Amino acid sequence: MKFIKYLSTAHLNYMNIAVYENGSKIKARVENVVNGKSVGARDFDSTEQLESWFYGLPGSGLGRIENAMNEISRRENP
Amino acid sequence: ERKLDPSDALMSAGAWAQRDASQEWPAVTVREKSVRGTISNRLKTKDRDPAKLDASIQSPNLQTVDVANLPSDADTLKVRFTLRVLGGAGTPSACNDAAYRDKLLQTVATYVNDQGFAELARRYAHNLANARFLWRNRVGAEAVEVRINHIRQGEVARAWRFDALAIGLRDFKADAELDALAELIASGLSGSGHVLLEVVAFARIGDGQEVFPSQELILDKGDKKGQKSKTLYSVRDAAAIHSQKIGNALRTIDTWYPDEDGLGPIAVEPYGSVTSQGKAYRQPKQKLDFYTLLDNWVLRDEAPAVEQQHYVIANLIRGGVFGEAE
Amino acid sequence: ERKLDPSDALMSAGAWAQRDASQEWPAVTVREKSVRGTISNRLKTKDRDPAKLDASIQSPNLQTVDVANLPSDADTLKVRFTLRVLGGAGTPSACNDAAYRDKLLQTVATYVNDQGFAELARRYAHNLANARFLWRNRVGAEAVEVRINHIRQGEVARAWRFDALAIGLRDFKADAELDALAELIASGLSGSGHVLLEVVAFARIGDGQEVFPSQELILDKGDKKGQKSKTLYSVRDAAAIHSQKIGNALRTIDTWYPDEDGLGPIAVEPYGSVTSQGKAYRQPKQKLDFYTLLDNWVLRDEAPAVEQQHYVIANLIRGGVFGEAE
Amino acid sequence: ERKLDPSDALMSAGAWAQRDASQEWPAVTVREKSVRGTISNRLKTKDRDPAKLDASIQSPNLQTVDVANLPSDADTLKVRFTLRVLGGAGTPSACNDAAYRDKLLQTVATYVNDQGFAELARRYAHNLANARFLWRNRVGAEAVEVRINHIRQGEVARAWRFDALAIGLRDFKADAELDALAELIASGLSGSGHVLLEVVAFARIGDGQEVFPSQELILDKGDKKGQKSKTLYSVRDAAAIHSQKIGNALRTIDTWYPDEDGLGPIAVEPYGSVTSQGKAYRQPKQKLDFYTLLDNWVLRDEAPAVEQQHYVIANLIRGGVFGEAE
Amino acid sequence: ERKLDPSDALMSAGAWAQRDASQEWPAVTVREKSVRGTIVRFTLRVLGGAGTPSACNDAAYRDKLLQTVATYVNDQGFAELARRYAHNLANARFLWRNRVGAEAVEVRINHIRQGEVARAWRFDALAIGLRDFKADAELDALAELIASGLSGSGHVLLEVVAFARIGDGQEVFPSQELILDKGDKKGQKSKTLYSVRDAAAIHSQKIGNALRTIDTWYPDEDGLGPIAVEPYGSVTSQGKAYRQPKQKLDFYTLLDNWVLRDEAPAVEQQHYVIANLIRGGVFGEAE
RNA sequence: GAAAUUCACGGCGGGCUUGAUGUC
Repeated sequence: MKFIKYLSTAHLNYMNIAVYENGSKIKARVENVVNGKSVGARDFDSTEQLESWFYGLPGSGLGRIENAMNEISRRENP
Repeated sequence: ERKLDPSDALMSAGAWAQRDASQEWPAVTVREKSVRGTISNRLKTKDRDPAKLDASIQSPNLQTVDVANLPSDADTLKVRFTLRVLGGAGTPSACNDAAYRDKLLQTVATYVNDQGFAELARRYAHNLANARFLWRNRVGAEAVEVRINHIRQGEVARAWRFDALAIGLRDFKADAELDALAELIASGLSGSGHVLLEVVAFARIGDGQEVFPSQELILDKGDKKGQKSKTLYSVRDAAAIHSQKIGNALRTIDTWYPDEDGLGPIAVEPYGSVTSQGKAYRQPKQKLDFYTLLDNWVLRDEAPAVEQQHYVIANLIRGGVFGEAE
Repeated sequence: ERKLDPSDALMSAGAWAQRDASQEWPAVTVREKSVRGTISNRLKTKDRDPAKLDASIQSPNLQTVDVANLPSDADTLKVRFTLRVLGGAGTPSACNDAAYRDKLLQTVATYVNDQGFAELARRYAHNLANARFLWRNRVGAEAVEVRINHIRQGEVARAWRFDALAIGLRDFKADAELDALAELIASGLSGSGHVLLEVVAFARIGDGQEVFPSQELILDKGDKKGQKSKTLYSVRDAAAIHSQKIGNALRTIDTWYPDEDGLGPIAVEPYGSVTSQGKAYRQPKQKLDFYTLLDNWVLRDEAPAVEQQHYVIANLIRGGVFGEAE
Repeated sequence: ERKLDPSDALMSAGAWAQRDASQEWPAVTVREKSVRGTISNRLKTKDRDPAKLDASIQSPNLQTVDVANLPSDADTLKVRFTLRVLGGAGTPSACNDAAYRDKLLQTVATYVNDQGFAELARRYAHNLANARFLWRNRVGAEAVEVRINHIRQGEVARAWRFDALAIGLRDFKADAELDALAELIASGLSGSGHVLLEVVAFARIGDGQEVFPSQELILDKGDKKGQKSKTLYSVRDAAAIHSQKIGNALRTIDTWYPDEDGLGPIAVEPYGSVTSQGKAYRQPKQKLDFYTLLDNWVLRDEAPAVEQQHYVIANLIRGGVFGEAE
Repeated sequence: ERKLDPSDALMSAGAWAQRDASQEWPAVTVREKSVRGTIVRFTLRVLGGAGTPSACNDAAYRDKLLQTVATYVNDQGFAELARRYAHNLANARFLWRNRVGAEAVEVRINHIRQGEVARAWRFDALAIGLRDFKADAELDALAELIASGLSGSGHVLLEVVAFARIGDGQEVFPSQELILDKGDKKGQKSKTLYSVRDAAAIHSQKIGNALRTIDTWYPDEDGLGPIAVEPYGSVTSQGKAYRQPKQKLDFYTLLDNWVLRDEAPAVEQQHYVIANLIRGGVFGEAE
């Protein structure tokens, strides 16, 4: 549903943040680069939030993808 | 009369031990005492994407960015050592007696029947060629499963001891043996007649084996793996966990027992293609096939529903009894 | 009829070994016995800021402070020794036989088909020029990947042994060879005809290689690295982990196998620019490009969807079969 | 058309080696074979508090206690030897060819453009005075950075070998040279024309250097240091870790490469004050200044945003190309 | 305008070397070639020995770091003020006339038989700068007018202000007594008292010898300043930032006084008034 | 009370940590 770009070379798990927008919110469905089986996502405000907390998590480079994935994956948002 | 059991169990006689990957050099073959064991080092890989995609309804900008990137996960890679060319396999499997002596008895009369059948297929039918399946189609080292591909010289020294003292002693060459058929070999009959001295309650036999692939230098292996069920959240980086002994490289008993369960050429469909593992419902985990389906009457859950009241299997008994040697 | 497999697997024949960085001097070249191995020394750096700043909504005061500041860190970067000018590369890759002999069989009839295709591209099509890709575009030592830049003299002695006894013996000069094209060389045909004696089940061949860059003194290298996934919390100081053998400097097998997978000039777009690594979906990890995209019909996941029922590839077979030499 | 790369990389051609602090005596200068190397001793010091206080909101009783006390610490600090007056510097830097030959190609057409620019600033513009920056403003041994202060006689013998055999041979006196300007010297043009024979792909050149400060007796040095990030908890006593080679005293490559990167008098503001290190954004780590700020159009991240479409730099090209000699 | 630096550094010009404890006999004084080094004194050797070749560096305020280059130009202007305007006759006469009296040989100075100080100097291997002294014939609370002391201090005038490269190979000889002990330089027991726990005073060694390290030695030629706030002739303290002697745990020039080295350019860099306490505000920058 | 989870896949490219001090 209205697919957009990734977050910076994401697997190491055959997994990704896989950002793709909703009509009002934005879905960042942490999912497979294979079959399409996903784990839980998170819907929120725009790229001006997305990069802002995505930058805001610890880790160096690939660590931001990593702690990002464990952050989305223990989700609050249904 | 003599209805089937609501609860049956049979002990896995002729069970097996673990493997001891440790590395040595050929013509230093006989000096297996301090053969240095190998540990699953962790390498740290990057990748491309060789996987197919569902191609039904997808945005193309998915896959164009999918194939492009790095899926870079770290992989625990067991590696050989630097100058040691032999492998090493200390696998002391031991045979247990009393082939149909159950663990549970929902009806003791049914147990007495099945023991009568054990005297039928034990006193009436013999285990020369049964143990010649367990040797002549296991000394050819399907034992060393994935590492069998292009051995330099697969030396199989299936030794045996009373005690600390080792007396049962014989030498082989698994590369000098077939892996689709069994052939008449005298020393193979020494080992298989020795297992005849094992299974049917004559002498306690635990076969300390020394199997040596003399293959090559520092190459990888195909050693036994683990799982990622409820361990891929705290790790998420290793995705292939090799199971370890104490500072060593396992080949676990669970792959190893279908090296000495892959016998039965009494499969329904094939002829000489498939030396499958003789099991209940005869399923090989690779091909996802069911030799002896429900529709055939060749089920291990029907061989006593036929034999326990009707006595007719006629030499498919062997793959209906080695269903109960597990 | 003969639908595609839900489960396929093919064994990586012609696999490779690890690398042995150890340092020597030229004209002491032949005396490679006690060539002293190299260990990853650790540096520490003060990082400047070459990273291009974002220009969406940012400020020109932050770059002042940050470019003034130092985000320093340490890097485990390996150094040559003091007076040793040669490098050293003991890489004994070994070839496995039976190029399409699968590991899994979702349909055995499909396996019989693919083996028939293996007899087609093996008995019908030959592997003279295939092995001349694997030599004439790998003896030119793309092998020694990042260190190839301005070698003094890259000596490639691809040796081979029956046993401990070494008989397969030939000498080269990778600097005397092209790295965008392959040329006709007689001894290159000795080695590639030797790999013809390897791949198609004739003789077990594991090529103990001795590759020597005679480059310079105490300079750095480009040796194989690791990752910082769930190791950058307890460390946070090293940010480039070089993987080690036992007291040595690896160049791992994972970069090394695309030194002998970078063959195919059967790419869709380019002509002589790109000697890419022949893979499923043909993705090079550097350029993030997808030669043989989905939109082209040049997919390795479509070459048996075409060839297994339709028999038409016509000499792009070679980069559709070396997709299955992995 | 021809948009900028989302991923660029350029290999550090003309890279450098490590340093070899080892001590000798002048007029025993030529006999550098067994020149004994130096090991950074651990001085252990007690000190005052020269650090200024924060002066915002502080009770005055604290600092009386503070300056009254001793915050003593160990500090690993190297000492010269007893009777050896020369220093010693074996630094064999080697030049790599193909100055703009990239490592990554987000657009191969952009790569072809930049290679065209490399033929422009290489065939069109010459590297006589570029290499005369790299010699005439580096033979004056900014090389030996902190030890240059009051050398008795700084002898610079930038030697060079084909092989083990040394042929490139020339002698200097860095104290007989300026360190704010470059002057016309014939042998300096022999070395810089030799680097002209290096950089632009003519001959593989790794310059085994012998630089000798004949300074004084047992004095200290300014040798290369380390860090205290996640090592100051288990130690907390040493607070200045000198990095070591194998039983020796490093001056690491990271300070050393801005001895042969401090060239550019093409800085925006100054005239002859500042011989800064030509970098992306042109930041010197000492003064925390940003010559070529964002507000000026003199950015290395704007010189191809201007030159790749607009072709106008006009001899500030040199400090926009030696941005890509790293 | 011209705010203070967030990052300052100044190189320790006029630095020093290590010491060479090796033992000799008086009237065999001149034959210092094979004077046997010590690892207690030796049995029959009565002289000590001190080869300490300190060397002077030039360009007294030439910084290492420049948080503002204009501030650096200011401070260099001040260096021309206290260098061209103010002279270093009596500054170097502190560094000789209150260091030739061998506070150099610190703890061993107690009851020397005859402390001979031969502060030699060489161009090269060739030694030309040559002068002889007697530190016991000199005061250690005051400085007196001596002609050869002005030869050495005028020689350091030829050193510090960029005229000639001078590294003074010294030969200082205490002719004291026989096999007695010393007060040689020590070490520490931080994270070495667990594996040892038996030695509790580690003397630092040169190669088979007895150090007196540079860290005690540089406050033999930093103990100058009689420009201390409180005392008069009692205390020849070591001129430092905040002027703290490590013995007495005192802070001459406390924060409450305006005599701080971290306030002498906060005053002088904008206000130009120190008036001959400059000397102990500049030798704060000769370190 | 007894089950083979697999085969396999490039991670990299650069970097002035430095400036000076009393062992109780």
